[PDB]
Amino acid sequence: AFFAQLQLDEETGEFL
Amino acid sequence: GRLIYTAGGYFRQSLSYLEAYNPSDGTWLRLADLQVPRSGLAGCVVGGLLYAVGGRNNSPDGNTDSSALDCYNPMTNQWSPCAPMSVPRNRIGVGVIDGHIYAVGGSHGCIHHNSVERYEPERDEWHLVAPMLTRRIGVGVAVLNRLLYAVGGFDGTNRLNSAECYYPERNEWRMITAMNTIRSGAGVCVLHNCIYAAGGYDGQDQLNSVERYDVETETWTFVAPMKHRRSALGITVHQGRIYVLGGYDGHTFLDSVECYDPDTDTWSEVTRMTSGRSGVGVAVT
Repeated sequence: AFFAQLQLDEETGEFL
Repeated sequence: GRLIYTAGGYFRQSLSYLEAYNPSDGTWLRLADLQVPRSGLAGCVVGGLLYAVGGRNNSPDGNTDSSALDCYNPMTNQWSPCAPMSVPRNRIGVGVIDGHIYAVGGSHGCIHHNSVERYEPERDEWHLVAPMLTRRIGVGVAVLNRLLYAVGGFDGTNRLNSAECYYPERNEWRMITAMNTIRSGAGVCVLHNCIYAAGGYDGQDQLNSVERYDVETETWTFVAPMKHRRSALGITVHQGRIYVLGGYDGHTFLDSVECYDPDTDTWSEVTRMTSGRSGVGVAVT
């Protein structure tokens, strides 16, 4: 609900 | 000859690529796109057909975890939708026994699954089976002597060195000897009756080490390490050699394909994918 910044998955490199 | 098929993966978003590598001539061929982009999927082959199972579509429009199962016929270059799994499974592991596909573990949102289900292609139906002893995403799966193995992964809190084995006619899981190395997101395959676990992530670094399990000695032994440490790699076996494709190493997405020759215990880099990517599904037919 806050349009939070994406976080890095240290294992796969994806940003979620 | 048989080809190595790589389907989906991630690089700035989940991808739709399907490409086939011919190890006898080094060529890559681009084939029909996945109907929906996906990363964190798995591939397997039953009766000469390629299946893409699970994963997620993580795009700039937002993320949807996939319960999908899709079938590619290499003779026709056509994808056909099949019956979906009971639940989405991102970072799934699959294995095939008696022409049936087992879907193991994976995540849906924050849920790290212990559950397991079995697809019968002739009926187009999925059935749930007993769940694992441990929730495992980024789980490596392989089949040896008609027993299914769930190796390493991430339970929601810890990265795991543990492994467990499923006995279909008992519909029962048991723990086996744990790996030497904690590995989440390794590539796991069977080669010459031994389960190999290559790479992964231990909660701090990506790994280039590789160890193999022998049912006869109940022991995990190290073999030559890969040249490039990697996790979320695809892994497959083509004419008695292991190939690992892509992955992520904390700094980059790998396009590196490394090949393991068990007769010489050595790795070489035999090709590169047409772009670096992690979380592919790969199978050989």
